[PDB]
Amino acid sequence: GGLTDEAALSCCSDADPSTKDFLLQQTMLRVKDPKKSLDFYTRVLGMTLIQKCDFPIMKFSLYFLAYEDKNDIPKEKDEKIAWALSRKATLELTHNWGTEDDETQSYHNGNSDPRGFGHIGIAVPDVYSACKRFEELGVKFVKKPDDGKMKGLAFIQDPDGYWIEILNPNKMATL
Amino acid sequence: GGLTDEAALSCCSDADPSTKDFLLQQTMLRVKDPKKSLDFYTRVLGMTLIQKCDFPIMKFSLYFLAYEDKNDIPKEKDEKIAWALSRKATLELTHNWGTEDDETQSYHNGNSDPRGFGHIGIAVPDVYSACKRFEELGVKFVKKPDDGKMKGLAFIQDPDGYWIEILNPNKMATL
Ligand SMILES: CS(=O)(=O)Nc1cc(NS(C)(=O)=O)cc(-c2cc(-c3ccccc3)cc(=O)n2O)c1
Ligand SMILES: CS(=O)(=O)Nc1cc(NS(C)(=O)=O)cc(-c2cc(-c3ccccc3)cc(=O)n2O)c1
Ligand SMILES: [Zn+2]
Ligand SMILES: [Zn+2]
Repeated sequence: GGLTDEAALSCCSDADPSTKDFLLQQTMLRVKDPKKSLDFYTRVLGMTLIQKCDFPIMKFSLYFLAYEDKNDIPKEKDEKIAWALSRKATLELTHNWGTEDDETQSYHNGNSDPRGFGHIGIAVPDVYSACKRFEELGVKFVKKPDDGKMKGLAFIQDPDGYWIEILNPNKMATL
Repeated sequence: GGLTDEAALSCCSDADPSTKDFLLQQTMLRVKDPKKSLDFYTRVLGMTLIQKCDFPIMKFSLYFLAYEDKNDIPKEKDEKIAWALSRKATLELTHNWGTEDDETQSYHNGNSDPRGFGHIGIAVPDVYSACKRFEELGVKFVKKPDDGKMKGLAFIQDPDGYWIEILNPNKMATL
């Protein structure tokens, strides 16, 4: 069975003062091809590339994507890193160099064995108009808004096959 | 081997106005034992349980954790879900009923084959003092701040073994 509301609450503690000012900053996903992923997250989902970091010795790049106004990106290099890495709710895309040329390589989306991570989710004003546009742009759907039991909730996928929930918090079905 | 800054920006499109109110709302992780996870995220990391959702027919519960003040959680039941699911940067923890009692069962953290998801990251005022507390609390580390390729950043793990990065944005430029 599931936990009762009371049982859940008994497992929770109040925020220790040392965790003052902690924020949830990033979620990292590995991406096979950064060209494809950048196009998807910026053109399809409307996110902005706020920081790109390269590490030539270690042969990887990090791309930080966020719902931020491109005009708020600082001009100076050091000021830019501090700003981008202090934004709430960023997506960190990791490019291990060479993966895009390896035909036998792909990443795993966590939705088949072995499972773990499931999805990121984007809150939108209207699930139907958002998905209508996704269809016109040829986006791959795991679940269209009105497919199955739960109406008004969708799952799409990115170029690596990671699932992205599309939800309207104002129009969630009753529990 | 990686993209140039210019090549990267050439794959970026400006955010479509139809996307202007979109926000990155949630990252979903499956959890074996919700009691242990709730303890970790609230007591260790200082998050707040902002919404619990139970689905008795589908035999799962969702736990939404965020860095929010519990006083901002609305009184009205329908107003609550709309508030909780419109917060940026939440963690959705999924309990599939029965996993806590099954010895053969565990989730996969994405950092060994097959890889995909990597981590969530928490921005903190002071990586070293946060980690000193984590050690005191018996937290399992993947990377202590002064270990590994880069100093000043840490990785810890949650009860399921999911990796959590601990970073101070204001010192990232100088690592
Ligand atoms: C719409 S569905 O039932 O066919 N699929 C679905 C699946 C999952 N996760 S799971 C059990 O790992 O597969 C969560 C949800 C889900 C429900 C809800 C939700 C919350 C409150 C009311 C109604 C739905 C929020 C949310 O973020 N997610 O991901 C939906
Ligand atoms: C510090 S370490 O090299 O020993 N570990 C480490 C590992 C990874 N991921 S990866 C390529 O999958 O192994 C990212 C980072 C990392 C660096 C940075 C970063 C950004 C700007 C300046 C310095 C570090 C940000 C970030 O979010 N992450 O995750 C650090
Ligand atoms: Zn990271
Ligand atoms: Zn979800």
